[PDB]
Amino acid sequence: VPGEMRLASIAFNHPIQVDQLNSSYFKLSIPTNFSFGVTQEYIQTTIQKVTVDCKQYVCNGFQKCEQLLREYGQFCSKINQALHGANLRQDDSVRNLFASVKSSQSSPIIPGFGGDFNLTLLEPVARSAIEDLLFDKVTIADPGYMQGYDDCMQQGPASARDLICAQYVAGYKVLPPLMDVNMEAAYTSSLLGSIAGVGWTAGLSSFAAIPFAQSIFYRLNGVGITQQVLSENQKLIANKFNQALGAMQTGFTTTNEAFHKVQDAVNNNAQALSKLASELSNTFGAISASIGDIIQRLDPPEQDAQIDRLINGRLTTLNAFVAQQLVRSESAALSAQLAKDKVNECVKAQSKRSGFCGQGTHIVSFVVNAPNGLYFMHVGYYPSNHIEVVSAYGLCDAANPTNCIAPVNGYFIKTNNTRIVDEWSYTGSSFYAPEPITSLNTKYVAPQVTYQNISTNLPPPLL
Amino acid sequence: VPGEMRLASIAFNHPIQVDQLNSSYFKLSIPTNFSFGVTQEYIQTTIQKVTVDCKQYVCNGFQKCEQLLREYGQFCSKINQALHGANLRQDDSVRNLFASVKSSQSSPIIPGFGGDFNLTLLEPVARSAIEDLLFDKVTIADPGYMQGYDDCMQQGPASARDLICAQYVAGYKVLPPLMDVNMEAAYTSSLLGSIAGVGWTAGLSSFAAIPFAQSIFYRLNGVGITQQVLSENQKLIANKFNQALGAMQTGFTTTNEAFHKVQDAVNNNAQALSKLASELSNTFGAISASIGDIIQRLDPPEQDAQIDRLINGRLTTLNAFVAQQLVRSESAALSAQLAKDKVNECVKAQSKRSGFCGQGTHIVSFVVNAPNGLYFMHVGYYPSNHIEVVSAYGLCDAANPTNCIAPVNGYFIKTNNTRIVDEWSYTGSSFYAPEPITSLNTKYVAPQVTYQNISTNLPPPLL
Amino acid sequence: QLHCSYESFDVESGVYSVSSFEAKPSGSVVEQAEGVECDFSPLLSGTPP
Ligand SMILES: *[C@@H]1O[C@H](CO)[C@@H](O[C@@H]2O[C@H](CO)[C@@H](O)[C@H](O)[C@H]2NC(C)=O)[C@H](O)[C@H]1NC(C)=O
Ligand SMILES: *[C@@H]1O[C@H](CO)[C@@H](O[C@@H]2O[C@H](CO)[C@@H](O)[C@H](O)[C@H]2NC(C)=O)[C@H](O)[C@H]1NC(C)=O
Ligand SMILES: *[C@@H]1O[C@H](CO)[C@@H](O[C@@H]2O[C@H](CO)[C@@H](O)[C@H](O)[C@H]2NC(C)=O)[C@H](O)[C@H]1NC(C)=O
Ligand SMILES: *[C@@H]1O[C@H](CO)[C@@H](O[C@@H]2O[C@H](CO)[C@@H](O)[C@H](O)[C@H]2NC(C)=O)[C@H](O)[C@H]1NC(C)=O
Ligand SMILES: *[C@@H]1O[C@H](CO)[C@@H](O[C@@H]2O[C@H](CO)[C@@H](O)[C@H](O)[C@H]2NC(C)=O)[C@H](O)[C@H]1NC(C)=O
Ligand SMILES: *[C@@H]1O[C@H](CO)[C@@H](O[C@@H]2O[C@H](CO)[C@@H](O)[C@H](O)[C@H]2NC(C)=O)[C@H](O)[C@H]1NC(C)=O
Ligand SMILES: *[C@@H]1O[C@H](CO)[C@@H](O)[C@H](O)[C@H]1NC(C)=O
Ligand SMILES: *[C@@H]1O[C@H](CO)[C@@H](O)[C@H](O)[C@H]1NC(C)=O
Repeated sequence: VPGEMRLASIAFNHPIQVDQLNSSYFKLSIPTNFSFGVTQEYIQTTIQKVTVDCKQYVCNGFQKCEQLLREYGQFCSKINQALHGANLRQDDSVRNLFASVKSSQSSPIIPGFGGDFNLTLLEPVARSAIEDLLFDKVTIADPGYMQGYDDCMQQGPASARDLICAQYVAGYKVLPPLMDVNMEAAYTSSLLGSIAGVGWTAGLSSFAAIPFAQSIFYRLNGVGITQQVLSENQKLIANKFNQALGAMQTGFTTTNEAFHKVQDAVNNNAQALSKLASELSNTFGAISASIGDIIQRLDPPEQDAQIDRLINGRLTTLNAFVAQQLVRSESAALSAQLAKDKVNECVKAQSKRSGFCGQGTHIVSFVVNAPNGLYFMHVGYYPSNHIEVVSAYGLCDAANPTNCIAPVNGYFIKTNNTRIVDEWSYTGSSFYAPEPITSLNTKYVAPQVTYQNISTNLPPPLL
Repeated sequence: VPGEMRLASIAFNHPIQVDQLNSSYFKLSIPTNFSFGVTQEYIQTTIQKVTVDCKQYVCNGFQKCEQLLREYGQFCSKINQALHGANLRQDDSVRNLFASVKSSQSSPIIPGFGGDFNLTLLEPVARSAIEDLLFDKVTIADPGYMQGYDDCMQQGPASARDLICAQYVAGYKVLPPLMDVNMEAAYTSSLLGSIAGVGWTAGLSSFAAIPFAQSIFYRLNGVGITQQVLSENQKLIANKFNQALGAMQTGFTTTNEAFHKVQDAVNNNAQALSKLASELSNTFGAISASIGDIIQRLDPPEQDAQIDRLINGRLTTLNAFVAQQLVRSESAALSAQLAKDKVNECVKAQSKRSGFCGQGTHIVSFVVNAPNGLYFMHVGYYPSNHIEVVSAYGLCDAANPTNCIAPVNGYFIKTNNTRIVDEWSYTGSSFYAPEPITSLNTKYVAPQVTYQNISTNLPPPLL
Repeated sequence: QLHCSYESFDVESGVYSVSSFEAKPSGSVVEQAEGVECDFSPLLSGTPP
């Protein structure tokens, strides 16, 4: 059996310390290893849409209630109108979002897409294997519509416990979602086909139509990885990428917080409905929560007083319920706005912002359908095995001080490589790997006091 | 008699398909036609400011209720303080917004501004005709302050129907806006004066002070349209632009959703006031809604049983009202932050982000005053008549593998034009406009296996 | 009913909820203890008094 619990300090991970510099040169920390990795997000975009019959929830059509209820008929109009407006807003948010989701053009989707990349996201020509993993992990009750009601009716299982068939007692109405799931799948298949061309300008209206792998290498030069490294490691890179991708099949656990958020969204909807159901049994001190009971046990002068008490508490619950829905609907709208922005930034293009997307610079990200929302995945780049090297602010001709250069997307380093006779070398900002200094890796700059005075050999300028 | 409604499938537009190709070259989609167009948005920035009198709303000078009310005097104190704080927040948001609206410097504005561009937005020196069209289309009640009180009084038409005269019955007070519409007009003209322009670096210090048309051409070259095309089509551009602008006269319709939102901002304010007014007549089981009436009809020992019922329900309505106002006030503040952000991005500069602004890349946008907020218009660039062409990743000298170039903000395509003897031609990325390849449109790059091997005539490098 | 809910002779176009069918009720079903029997059987035997 288990022993005693252990009190423990919370660990503090210290940053790697990088001693500063007090001259014309400085230590530079650069990774020598890296790995792909993935992060995930869930953004809700909707609230389930419901309406409530304002006569049926309060009473079961017993006539005495129908008479008394006329005094309160205007409250019901306010209830129905408010819910109706909330539902309209949910539909507008969907239409607005999809207008930005669609692309004017896309690649056709084929099997074997992406070359050496595994791409389990490809459609089973359908939704996707990953989306189905998510939906199977979801615990949500079976839908209605068709066959709907005849799954509630006596010709069906005695074991049904769905709030969905309780809908036909309580006066609840669960509205159908605005969009057929197949059209939703079409919208995200279009996003898959919107990858490439990712670079070459903003891409506003041209479509490069190039292989997925090629768009990746372009992105890798976009983060300061030199081309020489990329050409040598192409298969290695694809393999590391696929290992990160393969982990997605194990990502659906309760320890995955994005996954957990999906689960909560599902039970936010379920919880609201169950609350209204429980209130049907809630006597307010009325002789019974049932109208028929109080009718059968009371002389009518007494009976109506008890009915009124019952009605008043029932209406109060409905009013509180409406307010609850208005709050949730608004938060969903705001969340949907966030999703829209990420699709037009984090998904459609590589971004330099940081913050957003995965916490590892940024490379391609993907999005899939999820209940009540969109589920995002971001591929990220994670540095490792950092080393410190000597580096210089720039170089100049000692004999001609006006000739000064500085590295582009990388740093000048003292060479530590046996293939380079030159005392200095160039490496990319994202990855350690020396290279000879050439005009392609540098630009001319105004002279500065911290630039090295080179008395020997520089090829850019040769003189 | 009209026909029966018709069931129909929801259409799904399919993106233009572009087949992926293997090897060193690829298919490219480019528009051959375009049009200007506009989109609009309404961002509410404020809640109308009101205060109430927990001494005039509950009862009206009857001494018996005043004494009863004293036991509850602290509730009114909480009500008054809460409303007061809400109003302070509204004034904070106004000042904060204006702080970004103002510019350190601007151009003077005269009629005929913008040259061939029509610019209907110019003031009738004034507000603007466009702002006035909006105000005329809005169904809002006749304005407060002057003459005010004398439109409640018999010195006016019997046909007045303003809730504003009911302001002096209900104890409502409507606070004046802080901004003063004349100062508001000055601020929007100042934003127009910042046009021409943002281009030319940061634009955060200097003021370019150039003609409007020039700033437009600059933006057009900022989206990959070649300079040569711009010089040839200058009148055409202005014509298409003014067609899009002319459509704004039809923009004030109920199908314009931005317009619809403006109307609902007005509607929401009116509804809140009407709610409190209707409650003045709401008995709470009290014999009458009038306090003086129940006093007149009842012996004082019983009289205040009725008064008590009435007081408590009136207080309850006020409490609910305050809570609603606090919520709305907060949503307005957040909305105002968004407005401020767009002023400092969508308006003050061209943006590369997509997302924000209308969906047609981005080109200059404008903002005008609208009730309780700002109304934005976004000019945009919509592509048309896309064609498919052959393109190459880059070019190199077959005699020397290190001579490799790639297009800047454009593509190398196989020539299809009789003017160019060269087998390849440069094009703008926003429009199909092939041209000879020259050093101005290209850059040297590291070699790659997909670059074409040109064994003959390449001018950049000549050798 | 829709017109009355908006107090107007011109409701804006849309899809709107209306009250549900209350269904239909059938003839009753009742179960209660039975077999009372009033013990009258002594009259059927022997000689009456
Ligand atoms: C450094 O790069 C190597 C690739 O050569 C990474 O891969 C590890 O290699 C060792 C060698 O046996 C394996 O045991 C590990 O399982 C590999 N890691 C994997 C597959 O994730 C290595 O991870 C990199 N270093 C760090 C710290 O990440
Ligand atoms: C890419 O990943 C897919 C994931 O579907 C792999 O296919 C699975 O491979 C395992 C290996 O034992 C099988 O057990 C599964 O049945 C396979 N699933 C399907 C749907 O076929 C695939 O092998 C991977 N390929 C590469 C090249 O990495
Ligand atoms: C070598 O030293 C520095 C670069 O390492 C060059 O810059 C000058 O440094 C002196 C300090 O002795 C400063 O006073 C000057 O202002 C620097 N020059 C400029 C333009 O700012 C120096 O020119 C180099 N060459 C020599 C000493 O011949
Ligand atoms: C580019 O397309 C536009 C519209 O698609 C063409 O504009 C014409 O505009 C007039 C004025 O409204 C219409 O009556 C014509 O029907 C339009 N023509 C067509 C073919 O739609 C414009 O001429 C085209 N420009 C080109 C092809 O260079
Ligand atoms: C462009 O500006 C001109 C003014 O320079 C506008 O022309 C006026 O429009 C108003 C509105 O209908 C008319 O009452 C005036 O009579 C017009 N002026 C003249 C001289 O006829 C015009 O509406 C603006 N827009 C376009 C698209 O041309
Ligand atoms: C001519 O084009 C080919 C491909 O179209 C260039 O690429 C070579 O391709 C082979 C096959 O993979 C590689 O083994 C070579 O290493 C590639 N060349 C280089 C420099 O990497 C080829 O370079 C072109 N010839 C030129 C430019 O002279
Ligand atoms: C930087 O150089 C040395 C480092 O040991 C230090 O003593 C010195 O005060 C620093 N500043 C300057 C201006 O040299
Ligand atoms: C097409 O691309 C594949 C990618 O694996 C490559 O192996 C092949 O050489 C290319 N060309 C042809 C003609 O298949």
